[PDB]
Amino acid sequence: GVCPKILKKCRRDSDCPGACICRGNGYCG
Repeated sequence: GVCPKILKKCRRDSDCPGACICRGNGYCG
């Protein structure tokens, strides 16, 4: 897997695609 280079908002890791996790700014990384 891999996390895409997008700026996607999130509440938690379940909102984030591929291997992305939710970061402290409220976006996937």
